[PDB]
Amino acid sequence: VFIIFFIGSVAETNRAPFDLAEAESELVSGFMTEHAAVIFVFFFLAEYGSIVLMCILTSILFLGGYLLISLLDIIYNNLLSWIVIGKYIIFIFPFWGPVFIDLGLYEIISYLYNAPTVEGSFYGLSLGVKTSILIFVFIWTRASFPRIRFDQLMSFCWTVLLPILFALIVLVPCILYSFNIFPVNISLL
Amino acid sequence: AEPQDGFQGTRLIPTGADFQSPPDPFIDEGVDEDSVEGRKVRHYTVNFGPQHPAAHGVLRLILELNGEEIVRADPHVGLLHRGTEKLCEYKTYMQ
Ligand SMILES: CCCCCCCCCCCCO[C@@H]1O[C@H](CO)[C@@H](O[C@H]2O[C@H](CO)[C@@H](O)[C@H](O)[C@H]2O)[C@H](O)[C@H]1O
Repeated sequence: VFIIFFIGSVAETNRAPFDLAEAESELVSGFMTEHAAVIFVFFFLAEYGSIVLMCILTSILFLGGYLLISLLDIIYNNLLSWIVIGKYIIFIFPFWGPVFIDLGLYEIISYLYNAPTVEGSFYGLSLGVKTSILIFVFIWTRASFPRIRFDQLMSFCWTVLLPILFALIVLVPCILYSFNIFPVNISLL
Repeated sequence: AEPQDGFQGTRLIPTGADFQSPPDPFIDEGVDEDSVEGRKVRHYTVNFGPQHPAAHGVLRLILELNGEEIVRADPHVGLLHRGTEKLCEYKTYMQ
């Protein structure tokens, strides 16, 4: 479903390799008339902003969104020699007795982690890193393929992609019923 | 006695349509009414060129289209005819 969504999201933005319809205008202009998207930055900011927006929404739905895989869970599982003297010994094979400064670092570090500014920052750097990775994959796609003819993109949508999607529309709720996994639709989370 | 015999048109030049021969009938491989079959369809012409790449710099090909498909393609060339074959007669071989 994710791959279909990303491919659908390139075709939706009119981006290459799905841009041959709007591409053929420049080849038949002739010797008497010309285009109109000429001095306007609007349809360029409308275009680039729809690509960025299709990357953020793609990340919201299939990647974490703003979810950073938190390493603070891993350190809890590994560390077992909690010490009140600030030594913070670890029960691991590369571990030792750390000399982290309670007065200088641990008090400061703990406070900055719970700050409203810091935690918000990481939530947006996560969403930003994920949107940027997808922005790369749009640019990489334009530089990797030739163009598809309009009839061929139409066949891709209507005789390949949508049949698979409607097949998955049947199957997915059928499995969610079979494993008692229908979520509650009340305001939780 | 051309061009003298051609002044009065006493001779006609044997065109290829004179020497046309019917196909052999045996081994030969492959109307108006109220129906819409007799109806005709209009075509529209399209001026293609010049494309961005350098090689197809001066192409003005005029296509006749039935919908999407090409009915007849008429390239108009000469947009880069510079008279090379004539200028070569006024130069030495090395020139
Ligand atoms: C399914 C959920 C979707 C959620 C996100 C929805 C975002 C919708 C934003 C729409 C904004 C306008 O949408 C966008 O408009 C611009 C300008 O018309 C189009 O861009 C167009 O003009 C530019 C030149 O200026 C061309 O390079 C481009 O090939 C052409 O298609 C984009 O093809 C279209 O995607």
